[PDB]
Amino acid sequence: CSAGQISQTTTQEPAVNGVNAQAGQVSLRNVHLRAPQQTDYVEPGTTVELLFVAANDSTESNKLKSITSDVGEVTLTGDSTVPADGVLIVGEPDGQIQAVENAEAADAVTAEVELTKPITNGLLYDFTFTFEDGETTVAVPISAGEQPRRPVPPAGPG
Amino acid sequence: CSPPGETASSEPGTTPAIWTGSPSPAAPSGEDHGGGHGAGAAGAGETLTAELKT
Amino acid sequence: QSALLRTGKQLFETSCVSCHGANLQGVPDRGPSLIGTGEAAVYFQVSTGRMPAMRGEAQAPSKPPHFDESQIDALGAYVQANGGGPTVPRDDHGAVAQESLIGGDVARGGDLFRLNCASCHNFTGKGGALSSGKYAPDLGDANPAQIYTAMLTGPQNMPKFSDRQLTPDEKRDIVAYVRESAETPSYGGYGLGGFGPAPEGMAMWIIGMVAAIGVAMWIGSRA
Ligand SMILES: CC(C)=CCC/C(C)=C/CC/C(C)=C/CC/C(C)=C/CC/C(C)=C/CC/C(C)=C/CC/C(C)=C/CC/C(C)=C/CC/C(C)=C/CC1=C(C)C(=O)c2ccccc2C1=O
Ligand SMILES: CCCCCCCCCCCCCCCC(=O)O[C@H](COC(=O)CCCCCCC[C@@H](C)CCCCCCCCC)COP(=O)(O)O[C@H]1[C@H](O)[C@H](O)[C@H](O)[C@@H](O)[C@@H]1O
Ligand code: HEC
Ligand code: HEC
Ligand SMILES: CCCCCCCCCCCCCCCC(=O)OC[C@H](C)OC(=O)CCCCCCCC[C@@H](C)CCCCCCCC
Ligand SMILES: *C(=O)CCCCCCCCCCCCCCC
Repeated sequence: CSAGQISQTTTQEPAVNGVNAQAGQVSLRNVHLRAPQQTDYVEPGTTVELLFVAANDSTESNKLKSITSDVGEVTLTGDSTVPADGVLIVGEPDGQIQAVENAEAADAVTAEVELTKPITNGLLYDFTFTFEDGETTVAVPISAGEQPRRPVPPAGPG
Repeated sequence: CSPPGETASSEPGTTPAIWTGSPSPAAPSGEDHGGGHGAGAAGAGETLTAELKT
Repeated sequence: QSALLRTGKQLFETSCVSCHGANLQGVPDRGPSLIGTGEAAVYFQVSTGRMPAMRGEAQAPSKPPHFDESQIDALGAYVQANGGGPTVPRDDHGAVAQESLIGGDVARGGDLFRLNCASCHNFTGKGGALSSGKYAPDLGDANPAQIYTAMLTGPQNMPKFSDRQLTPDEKRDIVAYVRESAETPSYGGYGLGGFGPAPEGMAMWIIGMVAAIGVAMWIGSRA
């Protein structure tokens, strides 16, 4: 009776770095920050990108995506009202394929944030995604999409 | 019985500060030499850089 | 590719939209969202066959794949385009790499396997048990691409080994060790499975002890 109403397989989040925020009609999937850090912190004043996918649940739509801004002044370049029983893919997560030579509306709604606050990988930073339906804090992580190991200096025994 | 100390739900906590390791004291006093030089002054050593900007 | 994306979408729409809802978002309490899973996850999971899954239980078992390599690639490309994420390795031609994933070093691969893989699988990649109905399966069926993608995307209750955590060279070494341990003949006779104490004790008690008792019954006289 591992197959009962509470089963391990069904109640599993995706094995992805981005968090999931189902609150609100539009569901946020694989929401993370591309913020390549060269040191302990990503210093304020540097622009890091905000990846996620906004999937519409209802066909009756919530395609506004008004502000979705928090501490950092997230700006949505190439903003569009995409979600209509479909996906709004703000950016290009590492490994993303354009899927066609051309493109629609230039960039596909790329979200970029001027930090105004140090951030580091491993921490969770709250972002308030607000559609016309409602607002939800998501606690976005920092994800190193596909970058390999940065060479750490060799150690001199002492 | 159960372990005396467990289950502290309250006090959510805080993010650890950036670690600032203290230098090794006389115990592990060994450290890398910063550069040997004559140093006929207060001391500069065998290491000195500079950036000429515009 | 356009046609590859279209084929992946058509397969997705008539295979999994009931549990990975259309738009790749996950159906609450039926399946996780596939945004960000990537092409490697799709390749491993569908090729091992786990994904045409017909039950929600402790663990999704392996099974014959429901799609051929071309359809696996189509589904993987569709999922990668929708979400974007890790990609399965490929060789010079374009096919999923099998021999290229055999790392040169096998001692290093074995050390890494013992530190990370044997934790649950086995000393030599036989299966292992887990908490509640789960289990780490035997690795002898997996091919190098399947092992590499299994590490790349933690399939289920398995830690996700990123390239940063296990550089592709380390993963190639682990793949080499897995294949070598799986394809290596047991020196010293029939390795009874791969578990020493339990299969060895059963074989003692059944083969050696029944032989000894039967010989004793032959020699002696019932009374
Ligand atoms: C703590 C504890 C014992 C918990 C319960 C776990 C347990 C032993 C459960 C039973 C295992 C079984 C019998 C599973 C099949 C499903 C099941 C329960 C069916 C109903 C049982 C039933 C009433 C059937 C009708 C008649 C009946 C009693 C049939 C029993 C059938 C069997 C399996 C008989 C032989 C007993 C047997 C092999 C038990 C498993 C125990 C061990 C330690 C096997 C060792 C062993 C292993 C594990 C290898 O992998 C291996 C690989 C390569 C070479 C050799 C071996 C080897 O010897
Ligand atoms: C009486 C004295 C005689 C003793 C038996 C001696 C037999 C000698 C055999 C010949 C020489 C040694 C061959 C060694 C080559 C070799 O090892 O043999 C394997 C086979 O293995 C199996 O499957 C088992 C096949 C079934 C036949 C053997 C069964 C004998 C058992 C019953 C003896 C013990 C008694 C226990 C009693 C049980 C009842 C208790 C109530 C075959 O390869 P494979 O099958 O592919 O192994 C997989 C890797 O590949 C793959 O990666 C790996 O991942 C694995 O999957 C691995 O299995
Ligand atoms: C218990 C933690 C765990 C560790 C750590 C782990 N595995 Fe796994 N592994 C599993 C589980 C559980 C599965 C089954 C996943 C599924 O069926 O969806 C699995 C699946 C696999 C498979 C698929 C085999 C098949 O035929 O489907 C391979 C190959 C594999 N693991 C090898 C590895 C490698 C290589 C590593 C690198 C160290 C590793 N394991 C580390 C638990 C683990
Ligand atoms: C409920 C039946 C079921 C169907 C049918 C199904 N999936 Fe899934 N899927 C799941 C479950 C449950 C998980 C997570 C647990 C697991 O994988 O065992 C999952 C996870 C996945 C993963 C891995 C996610 C991760 O984070 O590693 C991929 C890739 C995937 N599904 C793709 C597919 C594809 C492609 C198909 C159709 C070819 C499909 N699934 C059909 C239920 C299903
Ligand atoms: C006192 C000893 C005698 C028994 C006394 C009366 C014993 C009376 C036993 C009532 C049992 C009531 C169970 C209530 C279920 C529950 O609420 O929990 C749900 C759980 C989550 O579901 C499960 O996980 C599995 C549940 C199914 C059990 C399959 C057992 C099959 C047995 C076979 C393996 C054959 C064994 C051979 C057995 C051979 C015996 C044949 C009779
Ligand atoms: C998951 O591991 C099993 C799910 C099965 C749940 C329903 C069980 C029905 C009852 C079966 C009766 C068994 C025999 C009773 C002996 C007295």
